[PDB]
Amino acid sequence: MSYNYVVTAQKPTAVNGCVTGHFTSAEDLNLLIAKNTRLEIYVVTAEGLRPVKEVGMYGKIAVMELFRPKGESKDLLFILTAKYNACILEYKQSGESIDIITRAHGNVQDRIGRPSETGIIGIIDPECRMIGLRLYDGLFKVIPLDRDNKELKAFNIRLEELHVIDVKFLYGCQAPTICFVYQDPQGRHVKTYEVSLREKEFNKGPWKQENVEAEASMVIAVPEPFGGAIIIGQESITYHNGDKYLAIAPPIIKQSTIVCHNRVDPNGSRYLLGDMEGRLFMLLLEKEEQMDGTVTLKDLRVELLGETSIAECLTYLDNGVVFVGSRLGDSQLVKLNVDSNEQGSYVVAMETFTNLGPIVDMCVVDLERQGQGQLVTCSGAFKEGSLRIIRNGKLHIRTVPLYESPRKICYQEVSQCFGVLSSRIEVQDTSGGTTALRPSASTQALSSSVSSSKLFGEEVEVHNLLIIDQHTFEVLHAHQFLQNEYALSLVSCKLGKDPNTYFIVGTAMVYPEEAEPKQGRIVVFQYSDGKLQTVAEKEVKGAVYSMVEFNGKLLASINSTVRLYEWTTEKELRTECNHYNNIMALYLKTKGDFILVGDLMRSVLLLAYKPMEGNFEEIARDFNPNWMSAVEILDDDNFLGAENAFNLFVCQKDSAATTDEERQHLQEVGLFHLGEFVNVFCHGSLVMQTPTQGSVLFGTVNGMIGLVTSLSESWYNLLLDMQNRLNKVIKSVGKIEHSFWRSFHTERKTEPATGFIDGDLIESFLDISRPKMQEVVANLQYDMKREATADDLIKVVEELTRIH
Amino acid sequence: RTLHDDDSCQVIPVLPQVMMILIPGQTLPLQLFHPQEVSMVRNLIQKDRTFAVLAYSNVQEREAQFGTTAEIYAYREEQDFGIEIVKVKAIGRQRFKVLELRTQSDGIQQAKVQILPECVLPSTMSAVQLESLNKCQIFPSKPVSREDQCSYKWWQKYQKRKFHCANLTSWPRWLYSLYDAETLMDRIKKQLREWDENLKDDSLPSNPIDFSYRVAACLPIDDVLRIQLLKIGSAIQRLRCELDIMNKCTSLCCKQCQETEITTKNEIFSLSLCGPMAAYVNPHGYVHETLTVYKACNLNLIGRPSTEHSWFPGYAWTVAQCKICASHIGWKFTATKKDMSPQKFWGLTRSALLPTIPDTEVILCL
Amino acid sequence: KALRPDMGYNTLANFRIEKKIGRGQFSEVYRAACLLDGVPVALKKVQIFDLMDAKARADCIKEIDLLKQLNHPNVIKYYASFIEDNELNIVLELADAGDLSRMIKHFKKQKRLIPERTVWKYFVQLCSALEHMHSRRVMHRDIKPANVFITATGVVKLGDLGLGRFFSSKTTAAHSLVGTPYYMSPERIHENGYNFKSDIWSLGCLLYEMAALQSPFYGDKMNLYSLCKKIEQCDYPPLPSDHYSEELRQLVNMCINPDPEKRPDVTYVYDVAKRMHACTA
Ligand SMILES: O=C1CCN(c2cnc3cc(CNC(=O)[C@@H]4Cc5ccccc5CN4S(=O)(=O)Cc4ccccc4)ccn23)C(=O)N1
Ligand SMILES: Nc1ncnc2c1ncn2[C@@H]1O[C@H](COP(=O)(O)OP(=O)(O)O)[C@@H](O)[C@H]1O
Ligand SMILES: [Mg+2]
Ligand SMILES: [Zn+2]
Repeated sequence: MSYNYVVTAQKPTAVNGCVTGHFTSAEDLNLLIAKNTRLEIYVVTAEGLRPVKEVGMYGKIAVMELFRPKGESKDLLFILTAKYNACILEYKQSGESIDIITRAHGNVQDRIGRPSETGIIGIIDPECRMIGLRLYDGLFKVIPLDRDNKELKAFNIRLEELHVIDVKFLYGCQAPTICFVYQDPQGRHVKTYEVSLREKEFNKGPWKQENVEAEASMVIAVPEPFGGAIIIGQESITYHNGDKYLAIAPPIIKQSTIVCHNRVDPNGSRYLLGDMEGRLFMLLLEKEEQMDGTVTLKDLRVELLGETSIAECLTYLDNGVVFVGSRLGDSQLVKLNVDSNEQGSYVVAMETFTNLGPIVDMCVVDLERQGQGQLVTCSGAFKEGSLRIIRNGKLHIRTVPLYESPRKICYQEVSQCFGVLSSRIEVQDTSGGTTALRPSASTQALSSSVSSSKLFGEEVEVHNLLIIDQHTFEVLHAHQFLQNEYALSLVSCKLGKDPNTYFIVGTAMVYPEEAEPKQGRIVVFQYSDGKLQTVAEKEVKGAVYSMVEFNGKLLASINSTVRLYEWTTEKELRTECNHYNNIMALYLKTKGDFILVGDLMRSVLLLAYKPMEGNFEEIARDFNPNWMSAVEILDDDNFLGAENAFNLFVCQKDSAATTDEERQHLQEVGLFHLGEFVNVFCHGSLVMQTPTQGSVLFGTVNGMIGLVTSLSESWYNLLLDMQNRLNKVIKSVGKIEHSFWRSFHTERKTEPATGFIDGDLIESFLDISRPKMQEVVANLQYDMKREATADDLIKVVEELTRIH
Repeated sequence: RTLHDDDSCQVIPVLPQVMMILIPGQTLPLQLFHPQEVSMVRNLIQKDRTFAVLAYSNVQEREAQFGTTAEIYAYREEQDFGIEIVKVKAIGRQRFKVLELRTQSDGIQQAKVQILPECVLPSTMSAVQLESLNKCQIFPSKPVSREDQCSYKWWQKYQKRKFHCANLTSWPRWLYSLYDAETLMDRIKKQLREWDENLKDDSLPSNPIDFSYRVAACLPIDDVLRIQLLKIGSAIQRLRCELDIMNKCTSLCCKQCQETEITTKNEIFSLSLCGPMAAYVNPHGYVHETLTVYKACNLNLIGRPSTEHSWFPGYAWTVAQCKICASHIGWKFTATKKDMSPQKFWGLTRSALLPTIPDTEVILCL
Repeated sequence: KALRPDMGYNTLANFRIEKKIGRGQFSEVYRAACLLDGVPVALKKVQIFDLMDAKARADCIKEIDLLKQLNHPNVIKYYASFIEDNELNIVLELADAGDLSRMIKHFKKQKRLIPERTVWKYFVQLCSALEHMHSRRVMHRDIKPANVFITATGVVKLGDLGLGRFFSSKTTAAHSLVGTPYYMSPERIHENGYNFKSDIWSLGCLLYEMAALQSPFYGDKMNLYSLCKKIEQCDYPPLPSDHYSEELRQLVNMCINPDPEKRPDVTYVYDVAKRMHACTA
């Protein structure tokens, strides 16, 4: 039986949502940010942002909106998690004690439901009378915001439109109304429905305009005096208010799709619109003079302000300062210098906040040889690409912006440099060739080359291998690959009887006509005297997804084959043995002579290299169909993986089995809903080298770095009973049980967690007060078994913190 | 027709001597002569019309572990001779795991079975679809682009937008398209229209679970691969395996010889509305899933051509067998009239063929 | 009407007898139609439980299992065999177009000898059939013009396979021919077992009947005492020189030899037949 401990070394840094209002006090302007499972509260000041309180919520914050019921002095916050855990929270501070209470709570998941394609949408009526949640197709959930609604009793109104794109509660409505853009085989259309709490029927709204843009994806409720809604597609911005239907197609917005928005003025005069390329535009609503009709929009204007990080969300604060909640790169407070003549408005970034997500690939290194490990990651995507050096000493982080997508990374100790596969997007130029969009690591290298092997506007992805120095981080070399060649894998290792360490790259010839890759190659490079040299080349009939040094030999996965090459004295990759399997070998991990092979659909197996046979023997298989992102070998019997809805699982080889059926089947001995999407696993530790054995770090899409370690049965059972006692004492945010949050979850099922210990909940034992520590350690046994004291278990939890 | 619930255990009668692997959606014509089998069907008409069809892995032995439920959609009783001949047409509905086999005193078997669930997994990009891109995730349905399309142009834009979030993960957009339900169905449609020339999306299903089971019935595959496709629970894995069979197993050899090539994928074409493979019935109630091919090799004609019970009217059938092991493979059909195109073709039974990889040295993957 | 698909070719239920086409000394052949696929077959029923003892039944059944495994175009393939209603049923490839005995009888009616080019055309096909059988160590034991079938397209197929080997002759007779091949070899006069050399004697004697339109010991068939003595002494009229070649006639004299060891193996008979067929065609 396997037992593991998962603790968060670096909290998720990527921002998925940001909101503004008056949460702490009516006279305090707040900026609340959602970094997946955490919620940060800030006060807007001339000095930027003042930190107030960060809370650890047991759920992925899917909806986050502020609202003030009539009578309440300050705003309340509504949070709906990925597992549909709805709740309304209130800020409460008595002197110094800051605590976020749960006014209302509940699980609004319907008994049977069809989850919508445009995700979870949560909107609140301007008068704080109901919460409209569009979770499933054809069912609009309504939660009345009554005085005694502590358990959030909800009802669904049968909506005829199934493929609804976006819904928002309109302003300038005597009776509540919801405007939406829906799609049907005839096209995209706009329609309004008056929401009735008494009759529970969607009454005919004030207007409904048909034949809107094919890409109409966003809806914005315009407040009084303007009223109505703004619909934004890709190439046009429209405004609808029954009698009025304006539509503008400026050429400055047609090059990219507008994907995020935020209101600047409470009256709706100015709006911010961010696009996929990180550009920021200002949408102005010009108001015309009043006889008695202040509800008159004269004209719409769009002005490109400047280039900001790739914005997931935007939030205007004060003095032209806008928080840019970026998910791909560093979040940032930018100043809009509109205060000149209104003609030339430019942006100036004023403060950048570190974001390590998406962590695509990473490697543990020791550049200073001080014992303490350093983690260098391939963070960011597109212009937000970067290499982040995390070291423990509270973790210090240095950023190296690449301005292009880093894909893979490896370290070469002999030449003091890192191998980094990266990709840049070049548009198909007017002359027929290709032109780069912006300067980047590959184009601004000290030395650069193109592979000499020979075996309109469309975006083209160009892959390159970067040899970056370990101290200065300057791009020493940038070897560009062939046309229609996708670099997939990269390793740095010594092979055969050759003392030189080589950078090996596995590629796939990707053509749009070829559905599956029928061709690819393994290129061996040597970096000596400041320059990279193409040493060997081995063409293969398939894609080289993964490679690994296996006992001084190169093991590689080619489509559905696991081949082993032995480096000859003539510097050529000669084949030794093959293993053709029923799986597309995507993941490859090795420990000694054992090999773990995996699929994108959790179809995994374990092979073993037998020198007597000179070929691979299939040891065990486990074909449970479910999506995957990464795998790692914990030990000869236990193997870790990550599956579909942010889960972690462990499969074990049944060694004590008698039959071939039982020995050839890996038993699922571990399950845990992590809440993060794991892209990479790496053996190593940030601390210099206990109740633990092994150290497996992991990188996620949200920029969270975690750590998994094996424990004995006695430590596991002690921490499992201690975990239950801590859970039944700690006040969870939104009254969400820890058991439910960490229970394995998919759209098919939600089973309890097993073989895993939530290290974050175990470390919270030192944060709780002494009277609450006595409440937890009461009647708990510790090993002869004696009654556990608070002081002895404080030392055990402190030893668990010393690993990260 | 209401279908059974998932993982629910059902006690249903297994029809005797039906040694075949029925696939959900596949039609099963049957001719019954025994009053015990006829009275069982008569009582099933008064109930849910559902019986069991076991997938016997071993022919000689009763090694049956999986199966498929069959709902009787049409009943027909004849009293032409002293024997009340009852012909019924059934349709497969759900797969099952055999829990118990109870042979009754009247020879009819009763099988307590667990209904297997269909593994419906969400899109791979659902776990990493950004909130800003959720709103622009749905593709616009319009007759100007979704119909009369270039196909090369539309599928490029489909991959770019659906798998845009592949930059967040450790894999490319094209890899996610290999495990994509719509892309795999499109790739199978391309290979299937080559054989079934007069085919359209109006006949093939839209759902990937229903599409994969339809493809398994159409494909000329032996009982070994037919069991393997039903063992696969996920439709993505089933479509990937089916498409790998279509690309790798292009040679159709004699099952008895194993190394005697009879025909290839390129020779497959259609002359029936059902498709290239169709389940015809002979004058004695035997069903033959015959594949319609243009040319066939290593086959000799035995006997003289005949016109009685000819499945293709206006074509004289002649018995064909393997030139090496003399095992029955099919029948050669020659046109009676000169203008009737094709001039000559072969109808090969599925039970006699074996899909093999062309002569060289690979496993079929999921 | 019973139909048992699971059994296949191993039951009477899946076959309908069209008409009786033959009856051997120890067998009954019928032109039957397979009700599963319409393949025309020759259902050969043999009453093994009536006169064959448990040991002779087992030796015959064991040999029939290996005869199904045979694979040659010029040999009648044994599709399937089964015991039903105390009767050994053997399913064979139907060859109702004719046989070497019918062709020889037709040429006798027209008063013309078969051309030597046509003789080697059919002898070379039968030599390949016996070469494959002897390579797998299988004895025919009854090579005769009736068992050498010829299709409408001119393809030769050796079949039936001699059952006579079980031989007993329980009557108190001076000489016996029941349960012996068409061309009885001298070793078979002593009522001893069979050997591969007996098939060479029968093959050689068959080549004689192909050339002279009569068995080498035709005429003596009436008086068995002279026949038994003439087989031992190999006293037969030699083939005429003015009609056939020296190579054809010397091969007959080599195969028709009293000492089994002096008879050449099927390897050399098939090699000579291939050389003669290549020259004549
Ligand atoms: O186009 C196709 C492809 C081939 N095919 C097909 C598939 N499986 C079969 C099986 C048979 C079996 N039946 C027979 O062999 C025979 C002869 C015969 C000849 C031609 C048509 C029908 C019949 C009927 N009989 S009989 O025994 O009943 C009549 C009979 C009774 C007594 C004495 C003598 C004869 C036939 C066709 N089969 C089609 O069905 N159509
Ligand atoms: N395989 C066969 N196909 C067709 N006819 C056959 C076959 N075997 C025997 N016969 C016919 O049966 C008759 C001889 O019966 P058979 O049992 O072969 O006896 P024998 O070998 O003693 O002559 C002949 O009319 C012959 O044509
Ligand atoms: Mg015989
Ligand atoms: Zn064959």
